[PDB]
Parts: sequence; C-alpha cells; structure tokens
Amino acid sequence: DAAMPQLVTKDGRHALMVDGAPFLMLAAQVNNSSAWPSQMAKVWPAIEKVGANTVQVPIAWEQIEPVEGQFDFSYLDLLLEQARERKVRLVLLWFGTWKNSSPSYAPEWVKLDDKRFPRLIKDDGERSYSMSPLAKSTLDADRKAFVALMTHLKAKDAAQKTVIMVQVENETGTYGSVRDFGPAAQKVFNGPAPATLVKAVGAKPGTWSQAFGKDADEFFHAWHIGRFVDQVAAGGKAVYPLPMYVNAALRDPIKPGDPKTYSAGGPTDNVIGVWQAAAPSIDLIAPDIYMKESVKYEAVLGHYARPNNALFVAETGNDPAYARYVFSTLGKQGIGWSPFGMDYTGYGNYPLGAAKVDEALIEVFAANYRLLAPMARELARLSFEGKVWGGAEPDDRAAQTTTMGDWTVSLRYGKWQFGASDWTWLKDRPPGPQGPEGGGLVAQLSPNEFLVTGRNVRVEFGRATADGKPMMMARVEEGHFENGQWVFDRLWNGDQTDYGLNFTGGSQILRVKLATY
Amino acid sequence: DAAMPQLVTKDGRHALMVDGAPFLMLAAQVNNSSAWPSQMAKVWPAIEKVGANTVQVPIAWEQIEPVEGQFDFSYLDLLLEQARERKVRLVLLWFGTWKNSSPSYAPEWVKLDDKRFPRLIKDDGERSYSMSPLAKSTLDADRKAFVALMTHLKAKDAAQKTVIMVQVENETGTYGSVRDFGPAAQKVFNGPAPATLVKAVGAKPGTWSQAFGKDADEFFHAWHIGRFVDQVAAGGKAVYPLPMYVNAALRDPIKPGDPKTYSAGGPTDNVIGVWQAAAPSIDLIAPDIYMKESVKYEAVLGHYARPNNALFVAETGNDPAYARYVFSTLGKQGIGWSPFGMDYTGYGNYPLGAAKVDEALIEVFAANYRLLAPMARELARLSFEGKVWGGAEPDDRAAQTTTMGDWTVSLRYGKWQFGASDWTWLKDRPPGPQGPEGGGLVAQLSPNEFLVTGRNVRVEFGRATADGKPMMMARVEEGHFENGQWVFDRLWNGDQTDYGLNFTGGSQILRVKLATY
Repeated sequence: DAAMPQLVTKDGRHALMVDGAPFLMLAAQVNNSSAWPSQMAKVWPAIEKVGANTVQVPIAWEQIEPVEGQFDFSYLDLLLEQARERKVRLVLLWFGTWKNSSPSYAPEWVKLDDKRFPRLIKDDGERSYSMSPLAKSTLDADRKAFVALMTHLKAKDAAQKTVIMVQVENETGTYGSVRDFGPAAQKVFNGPAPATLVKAVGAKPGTWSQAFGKDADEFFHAWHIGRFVDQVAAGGKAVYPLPMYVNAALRDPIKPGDPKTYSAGGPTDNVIGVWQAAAPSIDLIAPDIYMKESVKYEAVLGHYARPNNALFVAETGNDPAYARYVFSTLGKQGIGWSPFGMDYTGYGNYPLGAAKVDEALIEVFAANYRLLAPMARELARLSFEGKVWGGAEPDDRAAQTTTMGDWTVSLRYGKWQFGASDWTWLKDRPPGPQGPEGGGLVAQLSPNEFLVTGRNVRVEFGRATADGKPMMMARVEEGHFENGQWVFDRLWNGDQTDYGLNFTGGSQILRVKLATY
Repeated sequence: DAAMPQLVTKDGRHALMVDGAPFLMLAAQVNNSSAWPSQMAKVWPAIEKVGANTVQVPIAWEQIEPVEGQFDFSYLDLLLEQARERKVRLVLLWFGTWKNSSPSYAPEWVKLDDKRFPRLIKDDGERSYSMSPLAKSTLDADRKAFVALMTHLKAKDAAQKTVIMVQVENETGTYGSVRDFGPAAQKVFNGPAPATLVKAVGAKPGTWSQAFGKDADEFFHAWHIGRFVDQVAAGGKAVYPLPMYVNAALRDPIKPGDPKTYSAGGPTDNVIGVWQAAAPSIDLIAPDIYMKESVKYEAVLGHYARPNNALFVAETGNDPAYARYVFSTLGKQGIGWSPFGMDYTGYGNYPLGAAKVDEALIEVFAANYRLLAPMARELARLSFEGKVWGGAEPDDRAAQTTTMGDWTVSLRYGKWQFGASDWTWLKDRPPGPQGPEGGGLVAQLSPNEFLVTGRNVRVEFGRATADGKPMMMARVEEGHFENGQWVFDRLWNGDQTDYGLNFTGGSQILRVKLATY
C-alpha cells in the first residue's frame, strides 16, 4: 500500500509527507453545494483549468447518514474514481456538528431533534442555533459517522491514498454566544479548570473563573469544542490515521473585537494554545483568510505559522487580488494554500470573493499553479529544509528583502524588464488590472546557489557580508521540471540579467550561481 | 565556393558585396538570451513575420568555450541549418571580452579569474567591472576563441557563405572610468603617444598627456580597446576574411556629456578617428541608435556616415516610432538597418523599445521590409552608384526636398491621396496611431527617370533648373520585382498623379519619367 501521509515537524519546520516525501498542496475548494454527482461536470473543468494538485471537497453527514445507521458512501466512491482519473489528490472536509458554526449539514434526525441533540443555551436563557459541545449524544453520533467514513475510506483508498488529509468539522464556534450557559455547562464551568489547560496557558489552578478570569468564557468554549473534535478525530485515527486538521473563521488579526461578535470557541488566534492542548489528535490549525489587505493577510499568516503549527491556508478569497498570496504563504514555510469557490456551478461568494467564476477568473489563479505544480515536490523539500523565502506584492508595492547567508535577496514590484531599479526618471508599470499581482520565491540550494521563480516581480541579489568584495550573478540557467527532473533550456545573460531577474506573466524557473571576483 | 563577402568603397560610397553584388541588410536582431536551441521556435516565427533578409545572432564565448580549450559549436551548426532553411543570411555577434562594456559573456574560467584576466583599475584605485584592454592574457584568450570560431565557420559555411558579416565584441568601453589607471596602464600613458595615432588626429608628438591634453584619457582607452579588437579581428581574418565591424553605445549627438557618464573608449562620435587608426582590420563602425527623436536620430546618422565609414545601423529601437527610420538610413546611403529584439521569447526592452513584442508590433516593421526586400539588390546597387535619396517623416512633419540633376524631389507628410499640397483649407491626416510613420526613397536612374517608393508619404517632383520650362510626369509605371526582375502592373494617371504620388500603407514601387513640353 502507499505510505500513510504524515504531517511532520523538524526543528520548527513542517511537511506533509505523501508517498514518503514532502508534498505542497496547491489546492482549490469546490462550493459548499457542489459535492453531488450532478455537479461534477461543472467542477472538473474548473479544477483542471486551475491546475490544482489537490482538491478540497465536502463530505456532508446528511449525505452519508440520511437515516440513522443507514450509511451511503456512493458519492465518495464516485469522487475517488474521478479524482484518480485526473491525477489530483483529495482533502475531504467533514461537515458534521459544525459547518460555519451551525449544524445545518447534520441529517434531519439530528438537527431537528434538539431534545436528543441539544443546542447550547445562551446567557439570556434562550437556545442558540449552535450545538452544545458538552452533549455526549451529539459527540457519539458525529464520531460514529466519522468513524464509518474513515472505515469506508480505508477500504476503498488504503492502496492508493488519493485522500491525503481530512478536515474535522468546518469553522467551529458560535456567533452571538461566547459559550454554553445551560445548567449542565455551568456545572462544569463552576468546577475545577482542567490541569492540562491550566498548565498549557500558564494559569493558576482554580475553577474556570479563577484560573482564566476575563478569558474564562471563551476558553471554556474553545476547550470544549476542541475536546469534542479531538474525540471525533481520535476515533477516526484509531481506524485510519490520516493527517487531520481544523480550520478557523478568523477574528481580526490587528484589532480583534469582542468574542460575542466573532466565531467564539473556534480556533481564533488567541485560543490556538487552548486548541493545541484540547486536541492532540488534530495535526494543525488552518486559517481561512478572506481579508484582501496585505497588511492583514500577512498578520494572519504570522499568527498561525508557529514552530508547533504547520501553515496551511485552508481557504482564501477567489477575487483576483488573492492570487498572489500563494507566494506569501509558501514564502513563510507554508505547506499548502487554497482558493475557495473554484467551480462553474454559478455561485460566487462576493463580497468575500469573486462575483462571477468563469474561465477568465480561474486563469488568474491558474497562472501561478501552472508555474508551481511541476516544482511542488522540490519546493516542499527545500521549504522543509528551511531554504525557502518569498513574498507577494504589498498593497503599497514596497520592496521586500532578506539576507540568505552571504547574500541579500530582494523582491521589487512595478519594474520593467529593462532599466535599473534606481532610475527615478523611469515611471513604474501601472497597477495590475485587478489589483496587485506580483510575487516571488527563492530557495538557497547551497551557499552561492539559488532556485528562483516568480511572476510579475524583479528579483535582485546583492552581498550582505560587509567585506567590500564585488559580486556578480556568475550563471543564470533557465530550465523546467519533467518527471520531477531538471531539464536545461538556456542561460540568461546581457539584458536579461543586467537589471535583476524580471519575471512577467508566464512560467520561468532559474538556477542562479552568485560569486565574488 | 560562393564569393567572399566584401565591404567596399568607391568615391566615398559603400557597399557590402554578397555573391558579387551589392546587398542591403534588412536585418533584425534576436534578444541577448535567445541564441539557444530551446528558443528557436520563438525566434523564427518573428523573423519570418518581419521579412528580414539577414538576422543578427549572438555567439557567446561562454557557449563556445565553456571549459578552456573544449570548444562546442553545436549551436552555430544548428543556426546555420535553420537560417539556410529560411533563406536568410546571418551576421554573427561575437560576445567575448565586452558585451555592453562587461565581460559577462566570457566563460567562468575567464570572468571569475581576475588575477589571470584582470579588470581595469579606476582612478580611485578600485577595480572596475570592465576588463583591461592592456592585458595580454585576455587578448590571447579572446583571440584564440574567435579564431576557433572563424576556423569552424570556414569549415561549415565556406561553400554557401550564409554568414556575411561578423561583429567583433558588442558595445565596447567602460562606464564610470574613462580608462585603466592601474600601474601597467599608467606606465604606457606616461610614455610616448603612438606615432600612428598622433598623425591620425593631427596632434603634436609627445607623451599621451602632451599630445592629446584633455582628450588623453578617453583617447587612451579608445586606442587600447581598438588595438585589442583589431588584433582579435586580424587573427580571425587571417583564417576567414569576412567583413567585420564594431558597434557603438552612443553619446548624445548634440549635447554630449562627460565620458565618465557614457561608454568611454567605445566608438563614440568623437573617437571614430582614433578607432579607424587603431583597427584597420575592422571594416566599419556602426551606431546603435535608441534615440526616438528625429532630430537626434538624423544627427547620429550624420556623425557615423562618412566617406571612410559605411553607414550600418547595427541596432535600433523596436518601438513603432523607429520603423520609419529605415527610410532615413537608406536615404543617407546606408547599407543596412536592424531593429533590436525581434523575437517572441517574452522580453521587451522598454524604455528603449517596445514593452511587448507580439505579432501586431512586428507587423509595423514588417510592412517596410515586405516592400523593400524584393528591391534590396536593386537599391543596394543604385545606392552604391550614388543615385539614392530619401527620408523619414520628421517629428514635426516638415517636408523634405532635394535637387537631383534638373529636377526637384520632395517628400510631404500628412497629405491625403487627393488634393493639392497647397490647399490650406484641407486639414492633414491626423498623427500616426503609434507615432510618425511615413518615409520615401527615390533613385535617379538617369537624367529624367526615377525609381520611387515609400509608405505614408507624398512624393512630388518639380523643376530645379531655372529655365522657365513647364514640366510633367510623362509616365508613371507601377510594377514589382520577381526574381530580381521588373514586372509591369499598370500606369498611374489622372487622380493617381494629379496630387503627387501618394503612398499609403501597402507596397507600391513606381518608375517615373519626367519631361518638359
């Protein structure tokens, strides 16, 4: 059988091992109501067009268990077939007790039986629309269904491992109530805070209120949602131990509001530690980023990328401005990135994303994946080894720079293919049609050798070491990957290297040797 | 074997003899990083589209001698094959010790070994990026490689002579240092000025400083670069004596700055005489013109076109405004003209030329070459015989006139195909879409007979001789060349000749007989 995919960590760097090597998920997600046989003719053309190596698809509880204990995995079987025909991998999204905070994807025998499967009670005594994570009934039922899913998946996919990760629930939490205030919940809240949690967050032992103070309510909900999801995940892992993750409806990364106004209890940036402590069976916590401003997008990446949390952008906007952020995510040691809404079913999630999803829109995102897909295994490995840096065009077009050993590396935006970066008389290119669009990635392969790519960007090298030695790009080789192997195309020289390395709208990859003389 | 091409001079007029007759190089140059097998599928379609009879292609030292004494001419062999299939001729550009002042096209065993192959030392004691032309090592190495190239070319092309000229180095000189100030160089500078040079420039004998005064530094660098290139050229000529030339990075033709701010030592207009004296084995000095303003472009042509210097515009911009200057160059007895950057590899040299090179851009230049190519042998001969005059539309659209024997010839711009040139009530055509675009050429075949062509221009004849005799265009015959032979199409008369001869955007050639009555 294919080796089991594994999320791994080495010296604070991450990889998803697929077939025994690091794998970059250049993913896309279908719309929420697309996971049906009738819609697949409107999904696959988009997915093929965008050039994704991985597709995220909902597996709804209501689809798999429409009548209690009568499981139907016929759609999954079809999806596995179609995915394999297209040579893409899958990430299954388990839509059970929570999808965007709500039980709407639970079957009717769950979500219309509140007495048996109870919603949480708010601080004003009225029931929320959102399920109590303290209910053993709901936990047992979601877990049974997830375990059935993992058992069937094991039967149908252990040989090939088409499915490489599974998302457990979708944007957990509750809007409009920071936790469950019903009597069962309050009984627990009045009791001792869990030793595990108290130690994880550096609190003093006591009741929830004593230990956590002003954070008690939000931590109580995060912990309980986490414990619920952990137990769902652990049951599935006991059968088929694929990497598993949770995704986050975000709070603002710079000026977060009160938790009553966001998806409280879900893995927002302030409760990543609580979720880590609550859910050891969940491998990573993934942000869903629908903030178009670069300042915010970069800030989100900063909160979620940690030595103990792999960076995977599980969802992002499909407005064309978002396209370039693949470069920012991979440049911060990301293992994957995924625009949401990539099908031709007619739905568009504007104001989040694009109003209309047609071939022209998908082409915007396709251009980056066509470039990156052939190099994905190489990038994944080099990233894991800690050799990768990159960036996307800021909203203000400011240059980005870093030091990689002896050398400086810079990304500059709005430059032509000719003319020194310091020619103040030469006006920059005008703004992208549909917003900023540039970005770049550089891997330091060894002290003086680099792999360089990008689109709509100038990459420039200088010398960091203040030893006064002059330098040059001694060799710039363009080539491409075939079967994962490098094939020479040409050397760049003269005009092509006098003004940095200028990447336009197509697909070029360079191996650059630097030298002093 | 085909007759050896020869640059010849007769009574201050020039020709490149190819297959024993004058040849006009309607050339185009590929981008600097296009001379590789992988790029030829993006080069040939552009070259075929533009209708060039000659193509300029780099032959890089780094490509031909990647390891010292291990020569590889496989690309040249391929290029010769492909050129012959397309029935174009080649001009090879030797990129060795200098390409735009820099050794970047020398192999690593040259350019990364400064101790063995030394860069010049500036007047502040720090090394330039540019090579010292006083180094015997560098000279011997460049010459050995060039001689190997000429030996291989002789073996593979003596029979057909596909290759008709060779450029020796590319835009020699140094920015930021007017000469070599290192101790070896200063030892020479302190010594006697060369008798040959002193006589060539009309100076008094002495040391470099006494002879040349304020010009001593720049002349020292020009002479030494010239002597270097001369020796490279002479070694090659000793094997295979093709016409050879050098090209110039220009200083301003009207308000030149200090040589520290331009490519000093290269063949700028003030050191053409120094280069002529230094390099008898170089047949002509060719300007590279990236100045779009007609006043400047005309001025450059004036500096370089001399009785002892054939006019060849080795490089010019590929912004559409440049297209018309073929007419100016051929009208000043030019033997060739060449837009730079004519391929579909994605590179564009804006602000010099076009930002994007696509079929639409190339069509602008194609329209002139489609007209001129069938008549190139006839024009070349008539030009050599001193019978050709012409011009391109000035930036201010002013008319151009000359006297050819008994007759006046005028070129007028912005006129319609109907209506007298002196109808002040009739407004001119509006400006070209992408700038000025008109031009014309007239050859006086005998006293009263002319060959006339042009695009977007009105040609009008009058009588120069002030004898009061009335005149007419007695016969205007349109025809075209097939196999170099004239074939009648029709007579122009009536509306077609009442308002001069109006050439629009296509290809027409006329034989015009003038008469008094």
